[PDB]
Amino acid sequence: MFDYSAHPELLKGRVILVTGAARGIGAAAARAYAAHGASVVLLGRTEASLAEVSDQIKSAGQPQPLIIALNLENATAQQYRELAARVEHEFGRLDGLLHNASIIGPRTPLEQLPDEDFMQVMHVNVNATFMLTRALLPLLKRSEDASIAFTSSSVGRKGRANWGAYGVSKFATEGLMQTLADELEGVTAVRANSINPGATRTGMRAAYNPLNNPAPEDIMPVYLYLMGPDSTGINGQALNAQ
Amino acid sequence: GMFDYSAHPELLKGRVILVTGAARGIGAAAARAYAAHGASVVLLGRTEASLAEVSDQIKSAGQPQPLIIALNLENATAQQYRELAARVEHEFGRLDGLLHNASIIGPRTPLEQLPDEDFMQVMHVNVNATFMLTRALLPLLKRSEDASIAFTSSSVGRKGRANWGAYGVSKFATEGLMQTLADELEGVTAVRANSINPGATRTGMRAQAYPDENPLNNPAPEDIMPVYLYLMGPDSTGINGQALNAQ
Ligand SMILES: [Cl-]
Ligand code: NA
Ligand code: NA
Ligand code: NA
Ligand code: NA
Repeated sequence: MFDYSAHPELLKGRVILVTGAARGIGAAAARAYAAHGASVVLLGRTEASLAEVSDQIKSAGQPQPLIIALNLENATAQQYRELAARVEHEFGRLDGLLHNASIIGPRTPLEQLPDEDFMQVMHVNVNATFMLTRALLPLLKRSEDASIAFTSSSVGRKGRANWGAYGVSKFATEGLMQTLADELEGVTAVRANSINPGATRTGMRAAYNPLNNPAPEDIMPVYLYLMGPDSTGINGQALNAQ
Repeated sequence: GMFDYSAHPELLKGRVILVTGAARGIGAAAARAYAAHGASVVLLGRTEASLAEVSDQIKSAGQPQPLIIALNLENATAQQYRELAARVEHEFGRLDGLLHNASIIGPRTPLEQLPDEDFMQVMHVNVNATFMLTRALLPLLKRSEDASIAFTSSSVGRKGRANWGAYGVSKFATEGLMQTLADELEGVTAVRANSINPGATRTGMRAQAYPDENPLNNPAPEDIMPVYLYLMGPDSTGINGQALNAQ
């Protein structure tokens, strides 16, 4: 487990956007970020899907998170632009971006993976991720201390049979993070890094018993770390949660 | 250093090898080298006129008439890839080698300024098309006694660098694709999959990527062929999943 304990006000005055916030790891990140003082912006397919996590953040005592609905599989460049303008309109600032959303697609050998499935996984996991980062980079580059975290996987770092487009999309994600990190270095106050969450007790991981994995809630040290002031200067890193 | 392999003039006798982006540069050099080492070559490129020179060169060296296939990577669908495979199957009944050489660079701007559609088109051409072509040809490659797929990569597909736009990203995906497929092919087929970083060459694509570099600094693509020949011939049987360098 990554070793870091966050102060209850670690992220105060910071605005952080989380994609895939409805369930699983994204949901735990939205909650933990809100619990540590950050104003959180939640991305998901429908308001309905973000209602429970939002009710949780509100029950805990934080103001209604900003909810933005987007179909990552469909969303156009213009939609990401409109999303960024919403964050600008509300906050004038973005300090954090957690790229958590992605789909696995079929787990079949490449020879059997339909072309349309390969394309859709690449679009959701890579294209949408790029378009979202591009739209938000002006806002992040205004911040005094901003952080971008991409989610990867062991199969994004060493290719394994029957992971279809998922492993390939996670390689692409690492290459995107490394490219971005090299552009940000020194000349901006933005950092870019990847997080391998490892095995978690989520619907998504239950892929690959389940009792052997921690709750996503419990893999939050590295997530809190990258979004707060203690990771200033840490850039271009592929890190592990566990 | 230059990959250490010398290829005997009949090294590739008995082999049918498809080369993408065959019209010029590294693709043309590989097509010419494979034919010169005894292979039957299938030339893939955008237009007949673009492929005439390389086809003519191969015929004249006496090697003889290669198969020419036209395809538009930005908009070819499974129908086009299926028909390509059917043509290869009709003529040869198999494929012994597949050199994925075609790719595009896109803009080399910072990511912040990289237009969305340019990013997606680079990803489509360099990755989606490479996958669909691979998938259409795998059954043919599997009919070979000893088959080899080589993906083209780049130093920036292995360690990311500023202002490579979608190009570095696409080559990271390429290495991912190669590794995944190698793991699926290993021990249960006679097909290997590896990647090649060609390094710097004296081509129009290198000049596009480095607008201020003088091409005189770079070797001719025909001089970087040792790894290209190695991977396609029997001396590389059992080499699978590896990220190799031409230079
Ligand atoms: Cl050229
Ligand atoms: Na929810
Ligand atoms: Na199709
Ligand atoms: Na383009
Ligand atoms: Na196909």
